[PDB]
Amino acid sequence: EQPLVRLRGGAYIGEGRVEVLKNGEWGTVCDDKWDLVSASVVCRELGFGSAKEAVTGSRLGQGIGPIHLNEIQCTGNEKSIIDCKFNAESQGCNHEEDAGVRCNTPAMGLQKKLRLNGGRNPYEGRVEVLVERQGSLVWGMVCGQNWGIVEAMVVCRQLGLGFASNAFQETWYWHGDVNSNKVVMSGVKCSGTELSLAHCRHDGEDVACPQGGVQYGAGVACSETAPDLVLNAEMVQQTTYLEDRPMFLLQCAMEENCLSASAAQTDPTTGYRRLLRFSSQIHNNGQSDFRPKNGRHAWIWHDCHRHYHSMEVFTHYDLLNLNGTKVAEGHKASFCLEDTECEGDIQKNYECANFGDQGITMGCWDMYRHDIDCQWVDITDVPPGDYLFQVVINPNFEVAESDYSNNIMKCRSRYDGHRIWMYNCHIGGSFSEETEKKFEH
Ligand SMILES: *[C@@H]1O[C@H](CO)[C@@H](O)[C@H](O)[C@H]1NC(C)=O
Ligand SMILES: [Ca+2]
Ligand SMILES: [Zn+2]
Repeated sequence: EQPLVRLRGGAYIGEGRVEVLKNGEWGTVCDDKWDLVSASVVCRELGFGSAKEAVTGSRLGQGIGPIHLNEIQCTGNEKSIIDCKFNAESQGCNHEEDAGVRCNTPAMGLQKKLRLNGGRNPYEGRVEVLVERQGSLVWGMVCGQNWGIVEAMVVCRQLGLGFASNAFQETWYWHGDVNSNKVVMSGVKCSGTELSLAHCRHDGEDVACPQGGVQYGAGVACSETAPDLVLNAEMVQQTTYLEDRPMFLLQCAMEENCLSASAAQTDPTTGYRRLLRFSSQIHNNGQSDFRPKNGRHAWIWHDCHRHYHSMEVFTHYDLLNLNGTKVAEGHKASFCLEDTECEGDIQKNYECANFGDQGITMGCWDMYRHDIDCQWVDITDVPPGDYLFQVVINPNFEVAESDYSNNIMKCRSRYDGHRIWMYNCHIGGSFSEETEKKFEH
């Protein structure tokens, strides 16, 4: 069956921004006359107790797109928040008033088979797991090989410390209490939704770990907040065009690797690249600032843009066959991360200009306009046809977010050979499943 309401953002199951399925599109509810009784109608609909809290003002993060409901006024007797009386004009409403709930839910009371060990912070440590070894109950560690944010998220969730902020593959700097210095779990990969590290895929007590620095064990760092990046779909829709650019203006772009491979043999003096340009306006809609993983030492000067780029692979840009295999070669752009404009009265902070600190503030967005170099897919080699355009933000889960189900954007693309039409542009998971089907057929 298809649910008509869901929670996004927010760390604990049963907590988050209320979003509702209306006209095949998910969309938020404005917080005017948001009340506890209505809130607890969504808590009951999702099968938890009832609202501790009727959260207002997007405190658990913002949405983008349609604000569907407004001034909800449930009686308390409705089987679903889509039955309560509501005011359908949200015009005075924006996405700093997206409502949210904190439902009463059971806490699985205490954790005894998993712990964080070492470190001065309750919120971080090497992750250790209780096992049985030769009769004794001992604490061992987890293989660090391919230990990422997603697994880290499952640990922090299981331990009740909110989100993951970091994951570590090799930890040698953490002391703690006596262990066994022996890897005890390994090969762990989590989907993200698991309720305990052990419920992810892992090999069992046959714990193949490599021999190296990854044998010390994975650690996490957890936080009660996290950023949430979203691409602005309406805008790649409004800003898309073709340009065939003489090669003599793409000298910079060539060396910074912004062209597909055929460009090597394209005539500098006389040649084209056909460039599908567009604007990437990435919002930070989560609960804290988005920040690059590394400090200044790792940032790399972008010759074309003439500023430092703190994230070497911020996006995947691709044009795809309808089956899903790339028809273009696509690109892995790198990004200066700054606040170009903010919502409402929020104050711009991060700036790239003078080796400035980089990041995207809560409530702001970072816009890489269509005319800037590398905002394209090179399409010189691509024949006319019926394709899917896709943009993935933060594609390798390199920096922690409160939601990765929204980091993908797809448009249907009809290419004449002479012009292109981008339509049905949207954030994956913003449509109903049936409707998400009709967009590929
Ligand atoms: C679909 O992808 C497959 C790759 O297995 C490719 O062979 C085929 O040409 C694609 N279909 C079309 C018509 O683009
Ligand atoms: Ca996101
Ligand atoms: Zn840049």
